[PDB]
Amino acid sequence: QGTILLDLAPEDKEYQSVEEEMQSTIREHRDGGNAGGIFNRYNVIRIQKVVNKKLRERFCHRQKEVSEENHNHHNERMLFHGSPFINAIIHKGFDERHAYIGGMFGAGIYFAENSSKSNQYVYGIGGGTGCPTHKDRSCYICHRQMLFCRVTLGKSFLQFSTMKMAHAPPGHHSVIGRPSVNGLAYAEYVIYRGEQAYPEYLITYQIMKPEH
Ligand SMILES: CC1(C)OC(=O)N(c2ccc(-c3cnc(N)c(-c4ncccn4)c3)cc2)[C@H]1c1ccccc1
Ligand SMILES: [Zn+2]
Repeated sequence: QGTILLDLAPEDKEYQSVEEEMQSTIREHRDGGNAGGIFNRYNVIRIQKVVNKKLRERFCHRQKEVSEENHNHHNERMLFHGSPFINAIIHKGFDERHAYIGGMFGAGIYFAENSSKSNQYVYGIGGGTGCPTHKDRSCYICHRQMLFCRVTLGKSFLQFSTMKMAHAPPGHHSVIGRPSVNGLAYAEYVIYRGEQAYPEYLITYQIMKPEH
């Protein structure tokens, strides 16, 4: 009972595959690097597979209900997630009860294909006040954490804005906020049921300073 974190050896193919997806999904943001920091590569310090029997079962049960409703298509995808609550998530699983309508966000759990997008949220909306110790959004000292999870999207509802939503629209199971020239630059993937995502990998890392 409870979660078991298993370290992967950097020689393991799985490890290598998770780190390349993360390093290669780094993009520039019209941020000036304000939110997530200035860098063009990560120092992956650790990758652990999150093993939890109960969470895997809740996940598989919900995936069945979604397939039934989506013509036997659960439409699963591997996506990143960044937030100050990773440690609670890896233990109790994703919980929609901690999501609220506010700002540009609705009351759901947001995910991203670009790890640099998830990095912007590791310390809070807009990066918050940065790391706890140095209150620096571009801190190269403190260790950050993000999750590469399995996400059951089922039938997604394509929109431009994700604020104002409490649940997926009728007949749907997830919402996708898409690129608008006066809105998002990258797609946002939202679920309103924590059981629709399984935190497969726990990534410990740091952003590295641009080399001179
Ligand atoms: C914008 C937002 C909706 O995007 C997310 O993905 N958020 C989010 C909110 C809440 C959780 C969450 C999901 N499962 C949990 N188990 C816990 C959690 N458990 C115990 C104590 C504190 N948090 C929190 C995960 C993500 C929200 C978020 C809010 C603030 C900062 C970063 C992200
Ligand atoms: Zn720091």
